[PDB]
Amino acid sequence: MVKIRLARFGSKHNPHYRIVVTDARRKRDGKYIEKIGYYDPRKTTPDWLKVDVERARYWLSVGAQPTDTARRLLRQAGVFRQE
Amino acid sequence: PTINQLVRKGREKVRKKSKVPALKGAPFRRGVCTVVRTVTPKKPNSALRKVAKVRLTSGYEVTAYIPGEGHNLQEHSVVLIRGGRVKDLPGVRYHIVRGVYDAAGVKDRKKSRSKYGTKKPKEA
Amino acid sequence: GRYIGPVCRLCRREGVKLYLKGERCYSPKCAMERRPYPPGQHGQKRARRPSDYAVRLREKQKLRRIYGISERQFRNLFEEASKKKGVTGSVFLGLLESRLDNVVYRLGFAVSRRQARQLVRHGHITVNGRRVDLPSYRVRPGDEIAVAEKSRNLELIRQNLEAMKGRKVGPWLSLDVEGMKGKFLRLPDREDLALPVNEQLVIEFYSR
Amino acid sequence: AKEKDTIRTEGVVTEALPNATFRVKLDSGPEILAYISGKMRMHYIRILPGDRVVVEITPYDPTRGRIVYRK
Amino acid sequence: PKKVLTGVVVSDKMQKTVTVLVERQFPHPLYGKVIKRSKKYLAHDPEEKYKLGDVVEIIESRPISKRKRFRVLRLVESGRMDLVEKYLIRRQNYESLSK
Amino acid sequence: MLTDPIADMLTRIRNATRVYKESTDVPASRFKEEILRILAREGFIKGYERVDVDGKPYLRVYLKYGPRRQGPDPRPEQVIHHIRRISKPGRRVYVGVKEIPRVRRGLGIAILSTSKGVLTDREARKLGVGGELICEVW
RNA sequence: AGCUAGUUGGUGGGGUAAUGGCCCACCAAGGCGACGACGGGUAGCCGGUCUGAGAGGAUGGCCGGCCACAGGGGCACUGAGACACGGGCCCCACUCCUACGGGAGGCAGCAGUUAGGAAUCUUCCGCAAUGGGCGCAAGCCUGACGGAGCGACGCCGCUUGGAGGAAGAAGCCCUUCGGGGUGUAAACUCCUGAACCCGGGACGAAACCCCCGACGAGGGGACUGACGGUACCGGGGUAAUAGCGCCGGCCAACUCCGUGCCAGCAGCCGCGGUAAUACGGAGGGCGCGAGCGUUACCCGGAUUCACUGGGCGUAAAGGGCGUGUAGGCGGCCUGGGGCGUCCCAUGUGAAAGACCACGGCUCAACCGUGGGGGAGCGUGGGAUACGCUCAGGCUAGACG
Ligand SMILES: [Mg+2]
Repeated sequence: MVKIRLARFGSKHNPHYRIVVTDARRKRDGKYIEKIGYYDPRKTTPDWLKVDVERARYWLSVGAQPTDTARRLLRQAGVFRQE
Repeated sequence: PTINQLVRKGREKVRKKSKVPALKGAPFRRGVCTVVRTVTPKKPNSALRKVAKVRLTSGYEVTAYIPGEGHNLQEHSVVLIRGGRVKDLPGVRYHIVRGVYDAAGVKDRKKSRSKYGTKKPKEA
Repeated sequence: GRYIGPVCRLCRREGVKLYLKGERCYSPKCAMERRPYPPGQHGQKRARRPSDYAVRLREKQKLRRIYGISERQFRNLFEEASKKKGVTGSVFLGLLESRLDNVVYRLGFAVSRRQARQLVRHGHITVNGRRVDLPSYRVRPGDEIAVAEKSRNLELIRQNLEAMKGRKVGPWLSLDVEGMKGKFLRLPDREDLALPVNEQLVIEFYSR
Repeated sequence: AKEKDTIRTEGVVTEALPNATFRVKLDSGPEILAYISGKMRMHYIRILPGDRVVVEITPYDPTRGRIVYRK
Repeated sequence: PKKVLTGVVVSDKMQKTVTVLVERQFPHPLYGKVIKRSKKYLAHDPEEKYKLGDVVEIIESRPISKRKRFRVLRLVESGRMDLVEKYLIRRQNYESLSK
Repeated sequence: MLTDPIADMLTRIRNATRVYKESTDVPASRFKEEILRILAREGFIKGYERVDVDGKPYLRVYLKYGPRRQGPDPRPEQVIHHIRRISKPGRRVYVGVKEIPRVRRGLGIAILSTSKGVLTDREARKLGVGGELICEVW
């Protein structure tokens, strides 16, 4: 399954996540196809979420299923706003 | 030589000769000893220096120098070897470690102790 | 950690008076004035002409001593300077001065660099609102350095402030005495600093 | 520190070995590699196989010594 | 695109098959010298069409045999012993210098 | 075998410089002539022309030296201090435009064989093209 | 130094998701090779890591990719996918029970035990985050992972106080007996208040779920913390671990006593055989510092394998010469081609790292964002000065 998912990139206690296009059966850290967004849960930054929306949309169109958290993030960013 | 020549032939990569067959690149090798024999130095030097002939965990049968003004070393005493060439003594490539295993520290060695494995002066 | 211990001995060794005690290091008492010779059993013996390397090393030590710094830290700073664009010399000096403790000292929030460092450690010093407790801190242009509210009413700090009421602040710094503040205006250059040291020598020593 | 165990036993010279070294049959017991002492070297002293000489012996190797006493 | 090569027909001693010596002219990475290195390539001739001494155009292909991965696309220049002949001489020499 | 012509020419020039001679003949070539022209433009030589020693095309290289210097070793200062064939037969050196050497840090020059003709280093840079690094002159 | 007989190619077939000597029948006798095969050794490879001015060199830990193997070997089956790490069959090797016929195994998963060994961790808690799999879903499963524990194992941060304080206590150590050192160091005064106790106290966690809305978008809601009562803040609050190397030269730093070529130090030159700035100790110093040194290894320095950048009359080194094969290399002029070569454009060069900028953790390490580079390689075009290559000429080389 082609998936939009997160990947741990940071450190112990300070996590950082890459919103990403990859196959299901990789490492969560694995050689992913495309970097589309990034997430800081600790909102330490004024910009904690920014995703390239168009790319994400394209991915979705192709067949990429977002993960629960990933999906939520995308929603927050506004990739589903069909208006 | 010439460029063409070089391409034909190749540059001989200088391989470094192992100074120490303590084997494997084992920084320390433990071993059981045979004899505590004292041997004479070289040509401008004269003394009687303390050498232990060691069977090693590497399976080497090498000659190792004992540092230390007063030593305790015996036959089947279990020893550790660090290496380091002794300039006067031939056959010797090895320093026995003091203050470990069965090469106990020099008594009242109280200046450059770290080399000899002798504990801090227990001051009171 | 830090040097810790007999300070003016170092000064004596180096030959140039250094202001690590702050005061007394101003009084006829830094031992430098009536005792110029280096510490030890061989102070009043003929000092043999100093070697190329040796002089450089001395210089390095002097500079390091000035800032009360671990050698490793100094090395790191040097490396950083080297990495960065421009004259490795002046930039290095700026970086050294950019240290929080040094900044505190040169704002006359303390008499001693050591004192300043101590103050920084124990939570007496505010930088732009947030109190920082690590003397290594990088102060950069347009940054404000204040005395803590818990610390404003402290005796020592008050004394220091009084001492600095009229006492000169650097052409890169601008302190508020009565609001107990201190703005950083410019990166402290070689020209700005009367440092009794030659950084070129240090650089030479280090490039090995 | 000096280990005081530097043994001072006497001996009949037995053999001319090369390079100022001498088999010296001890009066106590065995023959040992017994090189000439530095002092002796300094003051000439040609030792001959057939002299009474005193050897400085290590207890770690009592088969190796150093002639201290000429004649 | 599928790989295009230029070489010399060196052998016709096989059925439906021809041998092609590609010569390649390239710099040494370390020494900075142009070295005429080469390789042989076993090529498919669906006709027995091409003859010894022929300069040919070689295309990368779907495999036809193990160690046979190329079809000859087209003939470029026909008949030049000189280049073949060097190779032959080399081969002969290989026989000699030995024990 | 007169194996490299450019190199030979360079050598001849060097020799001439060493002995303070006004001129050497070199065997003729278009390439050689072009190189000479470039040198002249730069300022290393008084100039050149084609002449016929034994009815064979040859090229005069008119030499250039400094003033009669004072003291021991009074001999004039050499205009060309050094010249060196770099892209030798068998040793064909080739540079990209970012890899053209600043020969003597903007004082000496290097002579380049390129698409846009036989040209100097600065000129090459200007015309943003690399090539065969024939020779260095300082 | 030659190697090859399913070996190299063919026809026809099998077998495969598919090509193919993968296999099989038959025919042909090739195929590779010194432009280094086969044979032996060594070895996972790389993105990289260190070093280095760079070119290079070594190495491939962790992290990322791929390969390859799951006691050793062989084989299939099933399935989209395996010749199948915690599936199967079979043999060997091995441990375990056996009512002797036979079965059970596989930690190169986490943890740990044992062994080897210089040397390497807790039979830790959790499904909270991320991710995985199943499932409508709840939810389960999860030694992936999150974290804590141990080890200064590395890097980074901080503390072992600061301000005063003698023309200079004591103690220790030199001394030319006057003095000098340790050293403003201490002691003592002032000030702060790591430790430490109490008070609170997380970010990380908003979704999946419910309902409005069509189960779409959108909106409101609730559950949910291993780390962890930790980070961190608020109050009080004690001056509160300094160690190691060296001290002849390199190389920073000198005196005294003991010792007497001995005991010893040493990485090299070497010091020591009675006045040792090289030994043991003591002061003094100097360098680092919660580390410091030793050893092992690698690079450097070694421009000591030299491409950048070595040489070869005598130092190592011109083969005894000749002819000659491959190979390398090549005069002048004209034209094409444009392979080299150069150039532009773009594709690619994943991320992480390494560079620059900013941002976050009290700084930094560490990490996040953004950007550039980037050797090399592909594709399209261009350029012909220079190699190459074809074609023609020339007489300065060569040959007659
Ligand atoms: Mg003795």
